[PDB]
Amino acid sequence: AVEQANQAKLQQQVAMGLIWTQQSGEYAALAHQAFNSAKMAFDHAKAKKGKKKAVVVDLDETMIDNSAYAGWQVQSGQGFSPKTWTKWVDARQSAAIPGAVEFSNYVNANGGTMFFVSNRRDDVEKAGTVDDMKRLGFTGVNDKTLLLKKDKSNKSVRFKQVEDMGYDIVLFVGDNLNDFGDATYKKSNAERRDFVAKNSKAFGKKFIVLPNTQYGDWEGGLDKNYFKGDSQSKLDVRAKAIHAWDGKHHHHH
Amino acid sequence: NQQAVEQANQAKLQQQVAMGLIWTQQSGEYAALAHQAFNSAKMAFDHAKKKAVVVDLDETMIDNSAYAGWQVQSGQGFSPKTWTKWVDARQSAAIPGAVEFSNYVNANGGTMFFVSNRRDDVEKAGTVDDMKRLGFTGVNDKTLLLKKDKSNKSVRFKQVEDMGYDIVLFVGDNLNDFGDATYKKSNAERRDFVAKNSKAFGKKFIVLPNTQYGDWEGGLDKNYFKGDSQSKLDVRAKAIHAWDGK
Repeated sequence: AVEQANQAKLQQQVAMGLIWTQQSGEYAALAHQAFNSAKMAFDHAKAKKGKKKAVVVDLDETMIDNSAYAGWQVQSGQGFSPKTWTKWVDARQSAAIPGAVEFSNYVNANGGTMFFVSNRRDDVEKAGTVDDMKRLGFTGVNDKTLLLKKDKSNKSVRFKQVEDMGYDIVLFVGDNLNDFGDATYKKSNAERRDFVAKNSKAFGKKFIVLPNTQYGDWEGGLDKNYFKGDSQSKLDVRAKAIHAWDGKHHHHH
Repeated sequence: NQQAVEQANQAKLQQQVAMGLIWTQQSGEYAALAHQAFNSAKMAFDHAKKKAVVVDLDETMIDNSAYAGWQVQSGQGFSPKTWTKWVDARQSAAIPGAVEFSNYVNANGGTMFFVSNRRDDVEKAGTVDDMKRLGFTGVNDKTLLLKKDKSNKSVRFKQVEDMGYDIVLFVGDNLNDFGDATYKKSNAERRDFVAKNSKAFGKKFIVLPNTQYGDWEGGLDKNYFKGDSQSKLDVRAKAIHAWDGK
């Protein structure tokens, strides 16, 4: 009873970010800004001698738009679960992020190969993923280039798989810092910020970022045991995460 | 009673921004997006052929997220009175990359102009002090164009040009920061502007994320700010598109 009321409370907190993502011209413009940068970076990159030129991207909230699942969460008050996420994947309703299809198709048509390394499940989420990408017009999605999740959520193993196929990964695109390598994997937000500061020049050059205000490993990054707590535990952790002005508060008749 | 009802609803309106504010304040992702923007801007500036760069301040070069945090905690919505108190509290922070970019422009053949909707009359002093503290060079009576009678920036922009400048680059978190084309328009219209100008972004128009506030809020409905908090909740609810779960 209480736990479900709190779970619903957890979903309501994403509503403004979600509205901004679904409705703002600002979000669409950040998407294009990302892909304009990616195109420029790609055009200027050279693959190592003897290597094939590759670009690696994430799918969810990078090339593909699952914001309708987040909407379902807000409305239903239910948190994420593997079972309902698979159901969403199967409803085959993903949209294209602005700029994504053009960039991806540009790469495959202009001297490079796109790889789609994603944490949708290779075991029950491939079918739906393949159908939506075909519908949206992404070229070059096959057994070679679509690397879905097996046993690990970190992407280094899959990235190395791509390289071992004879490719030089010249560019990485994503909404999660883990989409740029394992450096940030399972780290706290403060640590992930450190990684950013130390690599500040890389972004918009080798690492291309898309905004995702609904979910991600910045959520896990809030506390080492964030997901081991119940919904009240999560609410407390979230509240603690905010920094607030004191308000600058004498008066009487 | 009405008072309690409005208070509960205003609090509800603030709870809805929590995750975006947390993302903004905590995520490495947000910081990387700021650097992506400022890296893009440096490149664009270096290439552009007197040279000026126009930028917004709040949520572009300086970080007022502590004010949004105060809103969430106190359940209070925005008001001009408390905003001015925040500006006077002189606690604004630098957005990542912002100081380096701005000082880079000013020391490398360009002039920075800061066109901002902080009020010229009562928010200039706090603005000047925070920018000196953060290390922003070149902030003066000529380069700091604060708000007078109008929220749109096309008039201040033109003032820049009439001083004999070519504005080669615009930076901002609000589409209005790129000219009046989006001013007072719906989100749908603003999104069409984006599509029609898609190739501009990261080249002449540099975007910073702001999921806390903006004219994307007003763009939800022509009478968004005419209604009470309950009506805002309804508009906000209606703005979300949702999988049916089946």
